[PDB]
Amino acid sequence: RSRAEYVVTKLDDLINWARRSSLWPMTFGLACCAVEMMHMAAPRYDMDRFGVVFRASPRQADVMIVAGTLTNKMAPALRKVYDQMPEPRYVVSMGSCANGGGYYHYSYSVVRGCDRIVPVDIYVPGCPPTAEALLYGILQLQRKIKREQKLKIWYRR
Amino acid sequence: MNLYTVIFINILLSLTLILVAFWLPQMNLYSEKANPYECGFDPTSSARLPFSMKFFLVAITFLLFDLEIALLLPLPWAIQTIKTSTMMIMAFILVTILSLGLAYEWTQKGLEWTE
Amino acid sequence: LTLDGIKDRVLYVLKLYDKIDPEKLSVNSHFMKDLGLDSLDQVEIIMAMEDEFGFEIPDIDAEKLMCPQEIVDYIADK
Amino acid sequence: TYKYVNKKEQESEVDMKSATDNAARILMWTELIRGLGMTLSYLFREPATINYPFEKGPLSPRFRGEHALRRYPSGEERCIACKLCEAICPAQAITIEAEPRADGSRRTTRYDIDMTKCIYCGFCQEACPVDAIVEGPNFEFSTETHEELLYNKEKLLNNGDKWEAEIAANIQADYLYR
Amino acid sequence: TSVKPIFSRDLNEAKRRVRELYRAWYREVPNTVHLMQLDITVKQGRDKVREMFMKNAHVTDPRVVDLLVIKGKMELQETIKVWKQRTHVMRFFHETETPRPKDFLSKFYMGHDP
Ligand SMILES: CCCCCCCCCCCCO[C@@H]1O[C@H](CO)[C@@H](O[C@H]2O[C@H](CO)[C@@H](O)[C@H](O)[C@H]2O)[C@H](O)[C@H]1O
Ligand SMILES: CCCCCCCCCCCCO[C@@H]1O[C@H](CO)[C@@H](O[C@H]2O[C@H](CO)[C@@H](O)[C@H](O)[C@H]2O)[C@H](O)[C@H]1O
Ligand code: SF4
Ligand code: SF4
Ligand code: SF4
Repeated sequence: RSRAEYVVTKLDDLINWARRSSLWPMTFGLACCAVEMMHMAAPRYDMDRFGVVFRASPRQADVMIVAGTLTNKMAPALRKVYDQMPEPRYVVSMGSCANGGGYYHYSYSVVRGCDRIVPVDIYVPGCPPTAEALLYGILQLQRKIKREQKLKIWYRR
Repeated sequence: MNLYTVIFINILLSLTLILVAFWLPQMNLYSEKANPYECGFDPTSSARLPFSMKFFLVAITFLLFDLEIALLLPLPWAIQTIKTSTMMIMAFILVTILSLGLAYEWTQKGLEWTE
Repeated sequence: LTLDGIKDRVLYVLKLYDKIDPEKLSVNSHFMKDLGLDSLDQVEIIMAMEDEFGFEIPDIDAEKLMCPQEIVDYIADK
Repeated sequence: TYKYVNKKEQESEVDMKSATDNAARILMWTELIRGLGMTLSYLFREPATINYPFEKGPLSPRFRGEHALRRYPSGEERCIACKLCEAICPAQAITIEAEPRADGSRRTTRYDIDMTKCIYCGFCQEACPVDAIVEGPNFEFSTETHEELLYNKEKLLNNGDKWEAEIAANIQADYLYR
Repeated sequence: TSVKPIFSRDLNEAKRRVRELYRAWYREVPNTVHLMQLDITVKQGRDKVREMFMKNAHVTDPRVVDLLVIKGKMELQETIKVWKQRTHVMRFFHETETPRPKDFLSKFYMGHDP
């Protein structure tokens, strides 16, 4: 390694830290799992103290939290709003329905896991996961973002 | 010169932030990303079609009321006149007729938005 | 009402219609028997006439215009 | 019995006093000031936020979390492949195969739980006649892939070996209610 | 063989409704291709309409024809209103589906299904 590689590595940390520290999820919730998402924003857990702020516009969002069941009728709309998030963007699959169809896995009308529609960064189990379990998954996304090495990889190309 | 200098710096700072914001980030342009937003479904028409204005009468009343205040903004210089009684009557009459105009439009339901 | 001028336009439409072999098309060539079309082909042809002559041909009228000639008589009788 | 929520229409005459009180309320925004008082009073209240993950939300011994497969105190597996949990599972999240073990024991060769089908209902642990399958207390097991949530028997037995000390103590606290 | 009609008393009256619906679908294709920005020609859209109508050309019962037209009018309505999305309209073309071969030998090689 070299001082040019050291500088690149410290810059990766800085840009990674900025995206860790200001994760703005879309105002986007599908079913009962969204109720526990409200409880993560509520005072006991206060997601906003970690820097997590809902914004309704996909253009102003970084994270999609798929919080509930994804039906076939809903699937194109979810794909649309994912595509309209500017990058870098992340997806958190929350709950059994989003994770793999859950209680409705065998239904004619249900997508068996949102990871058939969008890429998923974190899978949060539970039906619903508790507000705390969701918060744990959000903090696992932050640590994943902490591991991104995009500038180091650019330098070595 | 100073006012020109600072406003140019203000323009200069704003344009630099725009250039940074457009040339620093990684891009990934594709059609679905750049299509107009409408809550996940496609728009059914252009946003350029007529959009009805229900307060159009208040809007053109505002044009006249904005020239009324233009007639009022010399008042700080006008109160320096020797002809205090004349100035006072002119200002009182001007404000009163504007009030009567507003009162008439109010009672004609001109401030109610159209349905 | 411009009886022969109409006929010029009608046969123009049928030539554009690909399913009709352009040589076999004659003013008295029945669509089903001669040209060997089918019911929905005829519906598209009358819709094409509706475009050129700029007026609505009801289902009851259009069901009869079974070769190029009757189209001409129908149009003139507008 | 019923009550009116908005029938206060005993229309009365107005004194100067009440008309002025009404006038002051409109012109000086008094009820809007009471709203600011309420939000001000919260400003000086201690917030209800806990310092997660150094602090945690309270839970109870009944909490339904990540599944595990338990043992007897000897180390022998409790599960005897009866398939009652599989039959009752409202999500068909459980898949079981069994055969006679080398020592003739009735034991499973497959015990899978699709954690992305499961609804964490606890019906399996009610149905188990031998307290073999339980939902443990763990709720912090989010993964980075879908495949990591398709638990097989080895995973479920490792969860049992990982969490038995807490699982045993939670069962001791609740089993008399069961 | 005595049944209540729905709308049409005979297959001839039902054929009249079929032709009306076909005209409505035929006129709609260019507006739909334009408004939904579909990556297909207008000719390709009208050929698909034709193929969908001929999928039912064998039906003789006037009541079944009545219900096929009723459903065809509904599908037209959700297309004109743009309730259907592009994904929905493009579903008619099966553009990611490898069609099942029709000969005996190809099916014999693939698997056990007839
Ligand atoms: C006198 C004339 C001189 C010669 C002129 C040659 C001009 C050729 C310009 C080539 C395009 C460069 O312009 C840039 O291209 C990149 C990748 O190529 C694309 O940029 C973006 O979109 C594509 C979409 O898949 C991604 O692959 C790419 O990584 C991303 O950065 C955009 O299209 C544009 O940002
Ligand atoms: C239809 C529209 C109706 C609205 C318009 C009504 C306008 C009528 C205004 C009546 C008030 C005039 O008020 C009048 O003010 C002037 C000064 O300004 C006073 O004038 C007094 O002071 C001035 C100095 O300013 C002295 O020079 C003067 O000798 C003395 O009379 C008058 O004593 C008073 O009568
Ligand atoms: S996973 Fe459970 S809680 Fe979440 S949406 Fe599905 S049924 Fe509701
Ligand atoms: S908790 Fe309920 S859904 Fe999950 S495995 Fe047990 S019985 Fe099945
Ligand atoms: S876990 Fe319990 S209920 Fe399920 S097969 Fe084993 S013994 Fe039977």
